[PDB]
Amino acid sequence: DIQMTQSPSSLSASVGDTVTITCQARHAVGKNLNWYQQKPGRGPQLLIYMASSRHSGVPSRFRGSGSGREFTLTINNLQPEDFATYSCQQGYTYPWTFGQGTKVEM
Amino acid sequence: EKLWVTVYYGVPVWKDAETTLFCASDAKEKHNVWATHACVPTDPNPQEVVLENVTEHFNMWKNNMVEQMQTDIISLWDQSLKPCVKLTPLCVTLNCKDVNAERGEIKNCSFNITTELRDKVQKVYALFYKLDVVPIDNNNTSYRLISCDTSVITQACPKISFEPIPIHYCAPAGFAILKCNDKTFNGKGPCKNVSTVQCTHGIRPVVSTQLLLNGSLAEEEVVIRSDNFTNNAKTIIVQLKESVEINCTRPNNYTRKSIRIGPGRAFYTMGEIIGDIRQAHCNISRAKWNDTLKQIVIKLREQFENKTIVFNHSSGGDPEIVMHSFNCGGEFFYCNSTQLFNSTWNNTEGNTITLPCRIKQIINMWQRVGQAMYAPPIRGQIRCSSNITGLLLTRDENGTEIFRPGGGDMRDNWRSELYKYKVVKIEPLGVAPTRCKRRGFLGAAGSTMGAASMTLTVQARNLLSLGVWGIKQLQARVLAVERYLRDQQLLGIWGCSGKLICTTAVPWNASWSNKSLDRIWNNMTWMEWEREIDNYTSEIYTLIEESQNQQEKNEQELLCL
Amino acid sequence: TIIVQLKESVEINCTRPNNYTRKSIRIGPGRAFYTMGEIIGDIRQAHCNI
Amino acid sequence: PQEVVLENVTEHFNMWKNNMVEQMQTDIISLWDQSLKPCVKLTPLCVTLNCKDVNATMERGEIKNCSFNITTELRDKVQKVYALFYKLDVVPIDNNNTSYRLISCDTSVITQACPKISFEPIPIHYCAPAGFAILKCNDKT
Amino acid sequence: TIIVQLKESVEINCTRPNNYTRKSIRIGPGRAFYTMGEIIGDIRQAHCNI
Amino acid sequence: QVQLQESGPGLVKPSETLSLTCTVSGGSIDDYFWNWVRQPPGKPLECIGYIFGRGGGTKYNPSLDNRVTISTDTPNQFSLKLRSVTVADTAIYYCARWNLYDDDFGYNSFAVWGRGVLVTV
Ligand SMILES: *[C@@H]1O[C@H](CO)[C@@H](O[C@@H]2O[C@H](CO)[C@@H](O)[C@H](O)[C@H]2NC(C)=O)[C@H](O)[C@H]1NC(C)=O
Ligand SMILES: *[C@@H]1O[C@H](CO)[C@@H](O[C@@H]2O[C@H](CO)[C@@H](O)[C@H](O)[C@H]2NC(C)=O)[C@H](O)[C@H]1NC(C)=O
Ligand SMILES: *[C@@H]1O[C@H](CO)[C@@H](O[C@@H]2O[C@H](CO)[C@@H](O)[C@H](O)[C@H]2NC(C)=O)[C@H](O)[C@H]1NC(C)=O
Ligand SMILES: *[C@@H]1O[C@H](CO)[C@@H](O)[C@H](O)[C@H]1NC(C)=O
Ligand SMILES: *[C@@H]1O[C@H](CO)[C@@H](O)[C@H](O)[C@H]1NC(C)=O
Ligand SMILES: *[C@@H]1O[C@H](CO)[C@@H](O)[C@H](O)[C@H]1NC(C)=O
Ligand SMILES: *[C@@H]1O[C@H](CO)[C@@H](O)[C@H](O)[C@H]1NC(C)=O
Ligand SMILES: *[C@@H]1O[C@H](CO)[C@@H](O)[C@H](O)[C@H]1NC(C)=O
Ligand SMILES: *[C@@H]1O[C@H](CO)[C@@H](O)[C@H](O)[C@H]1NC(C)=O
Ligand SMILES: *[C@@H]1O[C@H](CO)[C@@H](O)[C@H](O)[C@H]1NC(C)=O
Ligand SMILES: *[C@@H]1O[C@H](CO)[C@@H](O)[C@H](O)[C@H]1NC(C)=O
Ligand SMILES: *[C@@H]1O[C@H](CO)[C@@H](O)[C@H](O)[C@H]1NC(C)=O
Ligand SMILES: *[C@@H]1O[C@H](CO)[C@@H](O)[C@H](O)[C@H]1NC(C)=O
Ligand SMILES: *[C@@H]1O[C@H](CO)[C@@H](O)[C@H](O)[C@H]1NC(C)=O
Ligand SMILES: *[C@@H]1O[C@H](CO)[C@@H](O)[C@H](O)[C@H]1NC(C)=O
Ligand SMILES: *[C@@H]1O[C@H](CO)[C@@H](O)[C@H](O)[C@H]1NC(C)=O
Ligand SMILES: *[C@@H]1O[C@H](CO)[C@@H](O)[C@H](O)[C@H]1NC(C)=O
Ligand SMILES: *[C@@H]1O[C@H](CO)[C@@H](O)[C@H](O)[C@H]1NC(C)=O
Ligand SMILES: *[C@@H]1O[C@H](CO)[C@@H](O)[C@H](O)[C@H]1NC(C)=O
Ligand SMILES: *[C@@H]1O[C@H](CO)[C@@H](O)[C@H](O)[C@H]1NC(C)=O
Repeated sequence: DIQMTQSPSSLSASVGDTVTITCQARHAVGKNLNWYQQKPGRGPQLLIYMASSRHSGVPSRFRGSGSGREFTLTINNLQPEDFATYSCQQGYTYPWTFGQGTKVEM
Repeated sequence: EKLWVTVYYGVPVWKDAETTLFCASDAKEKHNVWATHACVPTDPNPQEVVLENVTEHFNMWKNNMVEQMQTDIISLWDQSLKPCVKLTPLCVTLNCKDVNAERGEIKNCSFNITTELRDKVQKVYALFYKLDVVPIDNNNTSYRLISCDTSVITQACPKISFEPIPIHYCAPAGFAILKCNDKTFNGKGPCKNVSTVQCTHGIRPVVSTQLLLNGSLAEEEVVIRSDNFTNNAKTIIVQLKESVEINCTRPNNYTRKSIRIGPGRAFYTMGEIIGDIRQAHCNISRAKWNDTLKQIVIKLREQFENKTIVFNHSSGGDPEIVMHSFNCGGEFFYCNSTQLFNSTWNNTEGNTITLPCRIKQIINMWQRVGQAMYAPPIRGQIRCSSNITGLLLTRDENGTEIFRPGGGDMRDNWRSELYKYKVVKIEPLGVAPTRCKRRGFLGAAGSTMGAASMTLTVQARNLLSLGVWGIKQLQARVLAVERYLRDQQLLGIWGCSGKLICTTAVPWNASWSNKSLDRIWNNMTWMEWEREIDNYTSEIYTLIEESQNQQEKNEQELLCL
Repeated sequence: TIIVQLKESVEINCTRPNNYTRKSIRIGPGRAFYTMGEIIGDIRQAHCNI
Repeated sequence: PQEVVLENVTEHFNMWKNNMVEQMQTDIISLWDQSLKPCVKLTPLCVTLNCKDVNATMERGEIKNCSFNITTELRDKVQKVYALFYKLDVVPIDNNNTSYRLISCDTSVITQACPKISFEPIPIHYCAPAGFAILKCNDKT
Repeated sequence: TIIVQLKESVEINCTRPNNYTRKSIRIGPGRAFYTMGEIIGDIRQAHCNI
Repeated sequence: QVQLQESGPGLVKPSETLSLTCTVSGGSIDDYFWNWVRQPPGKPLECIGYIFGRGGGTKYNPSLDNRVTISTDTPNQFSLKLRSVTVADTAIYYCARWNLYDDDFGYNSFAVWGRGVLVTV
């Protein structure tokens, strides 16, 4: 399979700051990357699909972009509802491997 | 003391910029996938003025030319396959049996084609490679094409050739290409020997993974280039001094049958086996590869300190990603490049490495999904004669560094070549103090203010002035004309109807630059001066416009009465 | 045609009450026909109130 | 915005000869076609539709349980599928039997609007090229 | 070819004396296929008079 | 408003068959891949498998030595069968909807996820 890694494994942030999460693929995946949000007691929610398109109803603040094996998710104007575990997933080859996950702390 | 603003048009100054370049093909038709017609004929002799005293900062890893090449090659690939047959009525359930001999790699598949005649159902037999055929049931004989259920499969026209041709990229009017002429250049950093070229050297757009085939070689030593060298997961492009040789052969002889799809459209497929079923055994001279690995691990020990370096094969997985992939002869190879990276260096059998390879016809190129290309088979043996030109290495903990054959999207196959070239936007307008009142292109760019102010003529003369490529070229030319008229209107509103050098008589304040004329018209390049007065450019420009033309115009209006 | 522009606007509220579900039927390789599914609830009519 | 009241000028306006209206018509048609171009064509769907009625300000006869035979991803295999259609999108055929078709598919290449495309109106400003201008009439009546 | 241009214009008048009906057909899944129907009148030859 | 609910036993001993059922509320099953995925504690999410539509082609994560079978039971319920379950298989199992079409939001992504059920061993 294609191994996916992301950085940092965890970071702390306050309300209003900008957060950047880098997802790195072991092999090129074109633009076929998705960004998911996970909260306790709730299933994962889709934030970004095809590495730059926001899903319907996602807040505008979430910005994600990249290509090849390199992608970055930038969350501007951090809100109290946006503290959650963010993960990146590929889409090229099956199984579509996920990633370790970055927990955003207060 | 009594200094006045003077406007100079044609200044050798530039800033980093991103634009679309014109593709040029060697003068030397074949319907080659990257269309010759789109690209203009190359100039018979290129001009390479050897800019002296100019030390520009280059960076391969932030270079819009590479992304522009990726977009252009994708567009040309799609356009070349646009009018070819689309294999829509071939998703039919295939009754497949193993070919009686490799074992199981080629499958004898029967299927019912329902042509556009619509009064017959023709049972036909064809051979398909195992990689393109997937089960659809617990029945061991029922299969389908691998990617025809989630994609539209476009058959490549057999008349399209995939032979690499050198492609140049040439600057449009208003821009320039600065080439780094150093010999040990590390990709990212200052370049001590810079020239200006109208077009780049011949670039073969060879498509391959884990390894760069054909192209230019290093002049001094094996060059290892990476952006950071420690973050990991950043392609470590390796350029070599001496080229190893990948002789590759597909022994099997095949016959190509055609099956009608519609009036004037045919599916080209594999008829039957002629001769024995052998395997594609790519042969690399072990001794030469030994030498190359030595000349690479030495440099890697130099860069990563004296650690043990282990060359491992890529991580296991599907063949397309893991295995190297040629573009030779019109048949897509996938070769198990494991024997080449199976060594621990630290600090005997055979003399030739035989890499087995599998041929695949249904492919997904440019890491895209939902689109797929079918390459029709070639009659006869295919005998490649390629040249090892470069490697792509990626890193993965007892003091040992693990390097694997990796890579990325095809952009990294061109950063290995377009590492000595940068695109720069030229802004010919500048201002300087004077005492008055009312070589080749950029050859004096590194010269002082004095004696560069005498060559504005050539820079001013040579700076300015169908289909998808057509629309992009039209937008580019219109933008260039816009820029030119921007400069001309700025000169007109400054009362410089037609004067490369036009004195203004506006007073030279001492809050802009306090330096005297001797220290302003010598001891500095135009670059340092333009940077110096950058903040005041708007203010100065305003003063050249408002304070004079208006007043001079009113005065002349009041002179005839 | 006679075009009448008014001093003040008239509010119009339109409701489609009937609750709907979307079913997707594949047409071809990656082409979907997005269409009606099961109807949830009773079958009332869509009305505009002025 | 840059607006400049022109004093002492009185100008004759005539909307019924206003080329901007036709230009906006061309703009809207071209936008509609551009938006619908990269979307699904429903040509493979236009088949003999054997459709019954749905039993429930109640409706009567408007929604129809409409079935048809479609090809799956294997081409040769056929599958029977159903969907609900309004009365207006369906046309009877073969006199008074239950066979129907889709209105206008006898002569038009029925295109599906992509669900991700929004039809929400957004204000559009029209701006003239430099060297031209737009005169606005400010008389209240 | 010896192209010939004429001083005066000769007159050619041509008609087909048939009455027909456009019989739309629907052979497959797709837009309908138009074709001829029935000869309402008799079968007569189309002629060009000089 | 498509919602997915997993159900099944919360404790299965080693080596029997683990059986889970995902029920689709709101809408009936349609032509999107329906996928079983899991998250073991301390591990990334791992795809288990998928089935297309109401009975049809399937695919399964190759690195499970064919221990997994997925099938559709009811027009709004599908199920996961995982044989020879071991202690390493403890995880939170999710059922998800994977889109095939680029004309809708969430192309090639798990647009719809269920709540998820924790299965231990
Ligand atoms: C700087 O680069 C220039 C251009 O590449 C070099 O000039 C070339 O030198 C070679 C030496 O064999 C000549 O054959 C070429 O004709 C020269 N080219 C041009 C355009 O003049 C120059 O040698 C380099 N200087 C250094 C490294 O000091
Ligand atoms: C692929 O299979 C077909 C049918 O299974 C083979 O076609 C037969 O080939 C034999 C060879 O002796 C002929 O005698 C028969 O007349 C052929 N049958 C038909 C129906 O055409 C074909 O040879 C197979 N190809 C390979 C390479 O094994
Ligand atoms: C539309 O008609 C279809 C049959 O063409 C109905 O589908 C049946 O629905 C019932 C509901 O209880 C199921 O039990 C059956 O298994 C379905 N049969 C099929 C698909 O062959 C559908 O219910 C009808 N819809 C409406 C709104 O009346
Ligand atoms: C269609 O293919 C099937 C495969 O089982 C075969 O039995 C049948 O004869 C074929 N039909 C025709 C008309 O060739
Ligand atoms: C290289 O990556 C490391 C990762 O920790 C980072 O700290 C460092 O700043 C990077 N260096 C450069 C020159 O980008
Ligand atoms: C293909 O034909 C050539 C004819 O010269 C022959 O040398 C070669 O061996 C054939 N291939 C095989 C696999 O027999
Ligand atoms: C590759 O090496 C094998 C070793 O047996 C030999 O048979 C074969 O002819 C070689 N091929 C080429 C193209 O040199
Ligand atoms: C590769 O082919 C060339 C053709 O000229 C030949 O000279 C050379 O010996 C071959 N290399 C190997 C390693 O067999
Ligand atoms: C890396 O190479 C070592 C031997 O040097 C081997 O034991 C190990 O399995 C390799 N790792 C892989 C292929 O992941
Ligand atoms: C390459 O060959 C080696 C031989 O040991 C094998 O283990 C490996 O799986 C092969 N690689 C691929 C990608 O098939
Ligand atoms: C790698 O080298 C070792 C030691 O020589 C050998 O046993 C092993 O077979 C090699 N790997 C392959 C794939 O040939
Ligand atoms: C060079 O290749 C030989 C066989 O030709 C092999 O024994 C040797 O180990 C290789 N060299 C090094 C430095 O590993
Ligand atoms: C490949 O290398 C050989 C080495 O002699 C050289 O003659 C030949 O020109 C090279 N081919 C290309 C395409 O660079
Ligand atoms: C010439 O420029 C250099 C670079 O800034 C500076 O050190 C030097 O003093 C300048 N000369 C004079 C006379 O100011
Ligand atoms: C000009 O602006 C730049 C913006 O970065 C600033 O650093 C610099 O100090 C300014 N220089 C002046 C006002 O001389
Ligand atoms: C619209 O008018 C009807 C009249 O019967 C009423 O029942 C309904 O509540 C009204 N709807 C709204 C949204 O006001
Ligand atoms: C077409 O659908 C009708 C539904 O009434 C059914 O009777 C018939 O068998 C279907 N035909 C095919 C070829 O599936
Ligand atoms: C041709 O037939 C049509 C049929 O509707 C009829 O109305 C019409 O009068 C006929 N024309 C002539 C010239 O006979
Ligand atoms: C052509 O000439 C014939 C001679 O019989 C006559 O009957 C017919 O009406 C003429 N047609 C026209 C269109 O004048
Ligand atoms: C429409 O159906 C959904 C199904 O979840 C439900 O939540 C909603 O309340 C329904 N509408 C009304 C008006 O009750």
